[PDB]
Amino acid sequence: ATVYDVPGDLLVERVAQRLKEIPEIKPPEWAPFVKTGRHKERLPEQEDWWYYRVASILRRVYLDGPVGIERLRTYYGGRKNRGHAPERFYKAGGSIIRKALQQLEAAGFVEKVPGKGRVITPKGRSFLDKIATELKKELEEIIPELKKY
Amino acid sequence: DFRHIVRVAGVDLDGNKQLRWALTAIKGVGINFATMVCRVAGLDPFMKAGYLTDEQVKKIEEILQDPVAHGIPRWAVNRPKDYETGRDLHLITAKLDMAIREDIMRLRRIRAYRGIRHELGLPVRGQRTRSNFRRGQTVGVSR
Amino acid sequence: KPLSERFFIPHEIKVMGRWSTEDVEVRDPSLKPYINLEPRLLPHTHGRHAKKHFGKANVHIVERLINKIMRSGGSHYKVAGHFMRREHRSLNSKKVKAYEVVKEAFKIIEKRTGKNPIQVLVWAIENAAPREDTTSVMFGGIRYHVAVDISPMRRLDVALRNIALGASAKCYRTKMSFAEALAEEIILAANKDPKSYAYSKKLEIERIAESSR
Amino acid sequence: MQKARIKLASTNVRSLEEVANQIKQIAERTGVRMSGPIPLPTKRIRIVTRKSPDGEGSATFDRWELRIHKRLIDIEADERAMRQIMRIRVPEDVTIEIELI
Amino acid sequence: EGYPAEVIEIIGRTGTTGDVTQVKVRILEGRDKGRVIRRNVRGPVRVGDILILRETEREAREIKSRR
Amino acid sequence: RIIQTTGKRKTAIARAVIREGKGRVRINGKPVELVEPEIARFTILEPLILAGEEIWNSVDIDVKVQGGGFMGQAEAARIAIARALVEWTGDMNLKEKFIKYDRTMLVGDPRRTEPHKPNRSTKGPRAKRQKSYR
Amino acid sequence: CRDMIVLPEMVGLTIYVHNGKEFVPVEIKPEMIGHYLGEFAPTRKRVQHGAPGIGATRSSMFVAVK
RNA sequence: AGUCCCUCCCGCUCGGGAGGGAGGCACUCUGGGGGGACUGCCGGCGAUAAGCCGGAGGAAGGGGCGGGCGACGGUAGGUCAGUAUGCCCCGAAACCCCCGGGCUACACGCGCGCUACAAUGGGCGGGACAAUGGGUGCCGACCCCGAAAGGGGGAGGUAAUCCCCUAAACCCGCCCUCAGUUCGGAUCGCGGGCUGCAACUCGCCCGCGUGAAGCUGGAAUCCCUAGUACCCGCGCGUCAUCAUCGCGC
Ligand SMILES: [Mg+2]
Ligand SMILES: [Mg+2]
Ligand SMILES: [Mg+2]
Ligand SMILES: [Mg+2]
Ligand SMILES: [Mg+2]
Repeated sequence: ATVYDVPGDLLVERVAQRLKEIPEIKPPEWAPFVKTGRHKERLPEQEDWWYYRVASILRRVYLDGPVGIERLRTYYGGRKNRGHAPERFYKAGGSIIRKALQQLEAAGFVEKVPGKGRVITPKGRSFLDKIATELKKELEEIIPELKKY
Repeated sequence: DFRHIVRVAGVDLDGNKQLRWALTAIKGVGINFATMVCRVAGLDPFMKAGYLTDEQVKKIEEILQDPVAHGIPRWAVNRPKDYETGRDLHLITAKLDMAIREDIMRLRRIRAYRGIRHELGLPVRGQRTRSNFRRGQTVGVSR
Repeated sequence: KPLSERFFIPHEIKVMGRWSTEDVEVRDPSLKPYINLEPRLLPHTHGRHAKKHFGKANVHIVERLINKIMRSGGSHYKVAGHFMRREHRSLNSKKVKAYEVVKEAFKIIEKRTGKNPIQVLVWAIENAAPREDTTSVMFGGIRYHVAVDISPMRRLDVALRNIALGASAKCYRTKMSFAEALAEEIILAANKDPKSYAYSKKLEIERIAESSR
Repeated sequence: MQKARIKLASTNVRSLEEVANQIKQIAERTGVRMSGPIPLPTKRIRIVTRKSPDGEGSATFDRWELRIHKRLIDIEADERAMRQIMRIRVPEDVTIEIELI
Repeated sequence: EGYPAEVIEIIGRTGTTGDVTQVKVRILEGRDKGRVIRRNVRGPVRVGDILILRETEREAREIKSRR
Repeated sequence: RIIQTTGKRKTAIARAVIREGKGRVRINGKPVELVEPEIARFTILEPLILAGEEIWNSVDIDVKVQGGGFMGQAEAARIAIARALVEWTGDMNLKEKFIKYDRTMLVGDPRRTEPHKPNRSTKGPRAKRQKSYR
Repeated sequence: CRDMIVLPEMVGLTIYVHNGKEFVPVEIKPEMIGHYLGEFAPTRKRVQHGAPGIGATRSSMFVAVK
């Protein structure tokens, strides 16, 4: 099976786990002091908020192909609570994402297609589909209708 | 080992709350500055505040008294570039309101435009006042 | 929450895939031809019935209930005390949240009594629907309050509406939730207890309806 | 060959079809293939304005609108026809542009 | 306490503001069980309905020649 | 052999393809069994449950949708799937049950929004401002 | 030019500004550098209030205009 | 979509999936031309006429639904401060330019709105799906510096091609548990930026800190009949910068 065969959140939770063992992924020097975008109010709460971001970034260039930094900032934006005035949509920062992509490049999972963004490698597809299959081999016990495909 | 009331640099803080909110009470430490110091000190922001042994209180008091030298960066500090010396400082309860008060007196001396508004208790940042800011009491004509 | 219930696939055309309205039995001959109980797996009709006179006769009772909780509360007429204008945090169009609270409501009802939740509901909507009213009829120059009789359809409407408003006032600025306050109302009305709101309103209508015949 | 590409665009709809059929027929009479007039999306420019000079009275508005119909024709290049489409003499409210690929 | 009655014919709209309807019912179980009387109802009514009433003797006042 | 049908529902189009298989059905690549807003998952399983677990196990369908929202594409899927099932099996004692349960499963919905008008013009065609005497 | 930024040259002397109708002296001292020149020459006379008149309230609007 | 090659992934492959490139207008789409609905067909009122009720078959039914087009006249209604214009005053000025101030002043009465008074919720991490429109004095993909506002480079676009443009309410998981609170974010201190010939009077944007009234609203009064009211976001206009507004989706 592939990543098209399970819900997103379960797969991301399971991916972020094995991700903690790649020596290239490691949080920068200003990770404990940063909120993720001008539209938030408080800092992230868990301690491994890094690995979830990175793991959501893999699955995001798997099934999105050539995608660029200024397009991963529209995805990670939200609605702002700006006092006595109505709400409004805003983009996100840049550093937390650029570092993620450079670290995944150094790991060996993505690559810089010139002029058109970044795409995923064969190593990355193996990485992601192995985990997708590992998970689904147990989501069919309690859901006996996936057994077909 | 459990306790009910602890104190760090003046204001005393509850003991049944999480550590990051227990520090909010200290005038001079919001919520986003508390997460930071709890992380830098080396202990969780979710532990019950009553479980704070006292050497850790010593650690926290150290940090709150010159946080720039322990990792707290100088873009997240109560006041940078002190008007008397370019050092970057973070003040708390007693020292705070006095610093603001003298920063107001300084504008009262030279008789600026932003000092006279502070004098007469009016807006300061360019609002309009035909319609709002009615901090007074009604006036009548005839009936 | 458990992944077996989060992912739920039916294999029978029942109500919500859980409960079957094959044995429920309506007592009142008046309200029998208006309380529909056909198979109708999913309760959603996309508002086609509100175009045709007496269209709402053939609409499943569970949908008539779910629609009468998609509202903010009491917005120009106090209910047991105060207004309860709650705008921008009311569920006016959010049918998903409505369907969810009613699902959990039934899951609680089925546990504390032990009957097909729709049988308990169809008991609640008869011990709460009154059949006398009042009006003013002008006659030759003047009017005066007189008593009249309520047709069945309007009985049913008033019944469901009062159940709604009864549950929607104990979840207000109080620790109790909304799905469980929709149960502490049906278990009461279906038992004729005074502590209810739907039943008490029936009694205090019929009183000042009889006292001026 | 080199598949000339002609682009007509005008505001009167009728006075476009006639030059279209001229091109179609000219192509047909001689020996050449052609891709019939491919309609492209209309571009309608819209201008909302108030209605009264002063400011008294209720507020009532206008909706002026101008529509521009386009087409597109693909054709080969034969001087017998490449020339034959030069004496075509378009009307004055039509635009034509020719270019090869 | 329980007397039902089965509408057979509508007569028109009374009411200070067009609210109530006069209608000729037929009782079906109890003291009369067959008599025909005239009553005012609030709400909408078709023919063949089943009202529930509580007296079986009130006989609402005649309407203005039905128009 | 293959069939393919359509369904539109207030700016949402759906293209379906039906053919023999093991009884699975995809939507944009998702398996039908995994659709999160349960009220939108029970909405596209009504044709495939009103036909029985016998016909539902001899076909494969695979639709594609675009436009609208999570509930204006579920209904497009349902219309296309009903119109496909009523041709593969090609009977009429099943087409009948697709008119007693819900007539629109085959005729679709002809309703669209309505333009706005100038008194607020950002709230709707008939909602206005608040009058002010005195 | 009320826009001029006070600088360590001007500390000590006393220059003028133009507050709309007249030139008003501003004896420059330290602790002014950084501020704007026109910041010290106010421009609207402080307001002191008389008494409401015919129209200040709905009780004296039509009972006067006949 | 159905065929044909090549590359790459998974239970190691029988089966399933993702990209390319060759070919085709099947389906969607764009837009020119025709068809379709007429009280036409049955039953009942009314005369047997005008017409009105109910039922079929139908994608649609009884002006099919929503808009454009406002008669003769009146209102001594508004506009001479959009242009045109008669009479009377200015005519070295009440004409024409330039610098600085005001229209942004604040014991107070009122009209229209925005945010809240919390659980029919607040925060943190993940997962979903739009349409109208606009761009050469301009729209900026992609790469790299910055914690954030932003900065240095810079393909492709005179347009169904390139760009604005992976919307929010919605769902799953964890913290809070009925408190002036993890509700509410006015008011103020310090530091970093953008547009501009010029940001004090009086522009907009970011980070840390302080944390006011407010616990559902008296007599009164407003808008709405179906894809309509309510709830949530988006695009043009005005524009060197600034949308709690107008007009559309
Ligand atoms: Mg006039
Ligand atoms: Mg006049
Ligand atoms: Mg003004
Ligand atoms: Mg808050
Ligand atoms: Mg300024």
